[PDB]
Amino acid sequence: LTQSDVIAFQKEALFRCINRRRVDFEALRKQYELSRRECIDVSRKLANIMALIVTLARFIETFCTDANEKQLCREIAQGDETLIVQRSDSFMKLLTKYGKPASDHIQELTTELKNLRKSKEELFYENSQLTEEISALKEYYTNIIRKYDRDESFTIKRVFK
Amino acid sequence: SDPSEPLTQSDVIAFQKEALFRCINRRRVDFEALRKQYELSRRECIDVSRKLANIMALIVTLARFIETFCTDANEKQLCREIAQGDETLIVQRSDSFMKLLTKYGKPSNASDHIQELTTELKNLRKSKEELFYENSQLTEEISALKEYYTNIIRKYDRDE
Amino acid sequence: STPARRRLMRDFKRMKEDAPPGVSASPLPDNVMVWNAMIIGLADTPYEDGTFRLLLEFDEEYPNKPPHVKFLSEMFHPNVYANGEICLDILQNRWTPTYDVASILTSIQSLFNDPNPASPANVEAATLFKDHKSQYVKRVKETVEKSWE
Repeated sequence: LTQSDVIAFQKEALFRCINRRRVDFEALRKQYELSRRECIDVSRKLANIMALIVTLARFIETFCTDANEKQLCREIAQGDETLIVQRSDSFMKLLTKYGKPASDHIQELTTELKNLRKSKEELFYENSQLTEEISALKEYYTNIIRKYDRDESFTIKRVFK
Repeated sequence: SDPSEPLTQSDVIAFQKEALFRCINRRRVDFEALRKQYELSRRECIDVSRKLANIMALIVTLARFIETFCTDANEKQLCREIAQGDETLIVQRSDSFMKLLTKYGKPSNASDHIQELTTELKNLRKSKEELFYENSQLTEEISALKEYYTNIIRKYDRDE
Repeated sequence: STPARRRLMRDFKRMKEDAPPGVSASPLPDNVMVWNAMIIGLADTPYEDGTFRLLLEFDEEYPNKPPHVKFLSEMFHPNVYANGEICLDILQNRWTPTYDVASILTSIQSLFNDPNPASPANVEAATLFKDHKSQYVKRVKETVEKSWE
């Protein structure tokens, strides 16, 4: 378990410990991949619904005459799960009110589209950088610990002076 | 064996055992760091799925309401189907549903063009939201790992 | 009896009074013309911490003729034929008699950290050494761990 104690264990068993750890590790990995596949699935699904909703909120905002109504739509469109679930009754009440079946507004929407496209690209880049950071970090920290174990190995000291 | 002494057969076995431990402790650290990333991703699955349950609830609500205003039967059927609260049908028909909301939720050519634009806005938002969720989880991962590794390293520092 | 067998004795003395770091070597207590050696792979080399066994076979043409050397432990190096033979320049065509066992083992150790894909003896090893460097490190690590048996 600690380095100093390794002298007392047997070599044939240390190999078995290594295989014990190798198989359990592949097991946890297959689990981890399962987990992540689920998280992305559900996160893409949730993304779609919230998008449908906040698109709706902004759409209907161009109609609400009351300043409470306008504030309602704006807050919802800020996209928070909680605040949406919690103000959904009033949101629906709003929707009941106004559903009973130019140029400057379309320019607004194209402006909306451009800024959102920028945001998406920004976030995609930042996603990538984060993956790289994770990689870098794991390599960095484990290198450091490997050194620490090499610095308290006395066998290393005598083999190498 | 004295540093100034041909290395003996006991010495070699000893070196190998400490090299074995080094390897064992390396795969052990790497394993428990995986343990932390895993526990984190399970917590995150719990949390996104609770949110998902809930906004889907709002979707079902929304789908029922629109159904009460549909003119054509294919529209009614889409709402009722979405309204069942199936988590896939809403991806597969997300566009058509958005178009229904902008079609009836409101009280020429411009109208149809705004429909297209708002659908596009939804899709982009979707993408932005996917990316935002992925990035949040990644940052959490980074934080989890940093906290993990730093404590081991600091446990070695307290070892002087 | 012969001068080759007392030169070998001189190398053996070197292997004790100034045994080079990370290597051991000793002829059979009966046969001096045959030596068990071993090398340890260096830090910050993909062969780090390995423990590779080596066999050296000597004839009466020593130190004029270098001995035959092969790893017994499984190996994965671009300058290593699958039978354990080595493609080192100071063994074939840059050998001098003033090189002893201690300088030979270490002239081999250097190959680990500094391979030579210029005279490749194991195709796969020199290949991954230029294509899938990570994967190459993986195979070398298998080598290292097996060497501890």
